[PDB]
Amino acid sequence: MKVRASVKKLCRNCKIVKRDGVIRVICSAEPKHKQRQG
Amino acid sequence: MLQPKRTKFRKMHKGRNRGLAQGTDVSFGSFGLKAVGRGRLTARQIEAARRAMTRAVKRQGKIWIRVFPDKPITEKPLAVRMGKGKGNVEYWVALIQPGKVLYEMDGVPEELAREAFKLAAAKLPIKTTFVTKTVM
Amino acid sequence: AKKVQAYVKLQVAAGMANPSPPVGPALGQQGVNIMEFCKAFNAKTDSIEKGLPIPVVITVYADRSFTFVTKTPPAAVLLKKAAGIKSGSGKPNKDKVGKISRAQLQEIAQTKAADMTGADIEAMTRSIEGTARSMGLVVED
Amino acid sequence: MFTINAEVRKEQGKGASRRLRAANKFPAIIYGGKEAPLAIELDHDKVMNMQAKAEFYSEVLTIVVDGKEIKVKAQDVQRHPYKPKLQHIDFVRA
RNA sequence: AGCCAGGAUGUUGGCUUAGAAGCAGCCAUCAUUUAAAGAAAGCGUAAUAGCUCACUGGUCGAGUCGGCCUGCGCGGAAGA
Ligand SMILES: [Mg+2]
Ligand SMILES: [Mg+2]
Ligand SMILES: [Mg+2]
Ligand SMILES: [Mg+2]
Ligand SMILES: [Zn+2]
Repeated sequence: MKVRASVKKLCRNCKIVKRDGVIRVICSAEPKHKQRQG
Repeated sequence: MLQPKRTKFRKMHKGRNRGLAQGTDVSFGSFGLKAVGRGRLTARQIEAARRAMTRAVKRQGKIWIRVFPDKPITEKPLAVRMGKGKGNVEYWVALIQPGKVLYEMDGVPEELAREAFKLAAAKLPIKTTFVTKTVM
Repeated sequence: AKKVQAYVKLQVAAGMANPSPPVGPALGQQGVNIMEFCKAFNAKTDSIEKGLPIPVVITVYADRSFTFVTKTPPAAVLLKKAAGIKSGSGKPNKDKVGKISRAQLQEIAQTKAADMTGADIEAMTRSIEGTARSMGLVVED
Repeated sequence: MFTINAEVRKEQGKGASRRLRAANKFPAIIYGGKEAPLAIELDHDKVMNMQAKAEFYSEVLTIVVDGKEIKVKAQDVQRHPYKPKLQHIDFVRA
């Protein structure tokens, strides 16, 4: 996954979710979109 | 890269940048990008942002730049004592107060003026906001 | 009309049957023959004319060859011989390039006894008007 | 058709007018005609939303101060330097 | 919001196409049957494509969408 200050939906399948205290991007169509920490 | 073509004097006192801005209304185009904070825009900065916005609208619409450098900044290089005369002018900046309309644009759909203004702001050292023209 | 079961479309003209250069190995590989594009192909190709592009069904199941009743030619195929250039585009939207009028192709597509949409034949009339405009011509309608 | 409610101002000056905007009200003024001008306080959101509409600046609007009705036209407006807000309006008795 | 349907016809679109059939290309962006369906949404075939979408029927049955002024927080945050 890509970890960095600004995380962002990259596509219609990207979702945003808070797990523990952390903003995370789950995408259901594209592993390269999975992000952490922003 | 904007800068005076000529000037009465080479160097300026540092001065302070108090006060609120003077050109505060979108007064040429249909949309403006406005200074919300206080700071200095440099020529390179003014130009980087310009480039950003100009390419966003491809060859379309029109653009005014409401701000112009005109303030010469000096610096002393590495390995130099304090004193021994004021340093060399390295660049120019424009003093910015909250309220300044910086760029204005026209001849494009709002959303595009927004996209373009966004992109340009990312190059700027001070917070900005999208403004529209008003009656009165 | 039912669902999926064999059908393609990749040829050059009714006057070049079964060919190899434009197509070749990709004209018979699944219950279809590079040698049998004439016995049902020419089941009415020669009779009428050899000078109009037309693709056609395949309908296969597992029966030796294939059963494919043919039908009509396109409408940009009838702008090379009946309404202008054999090229087409040129510089499509740079200047008007070439031109057509309403008398032209009205009958050269009012033929269609095996295709077209809309009972009104003043309409599926104008349906073939654009196939002379995806190339960017002029309207003498 | 545009109807703006408005008390007259018991105070004046920087201090009073800043206090004003701190309470989401904002000062304005009416002049023109032969009467003395009238120093007014307007609600912010109400007037603000209203002047989003172009006709606000063309039409005669009516200002209700103390049940009395004054008919005016927008004359000049001072806007906030970078916030979508209103600092002061000039109304002409017309 | 979800689930069931459809997603068509000039047109496999003419095209500096070897092959494109919506696809880096090509240029414009029209026009038929319809409830609506884009010469265009897509991962993407040797070319057919097979498969979900933009849009519209049905089902359901009461709320739903996201900008504005704002209070307080969250990430951004590595050292002997
Ligand atoms: Mg854990
Ligand atoms: Mg004081
Ligand atoms: Mg629904
Ligand atoms: Mg923080
Ligand atoms: Zn994604």
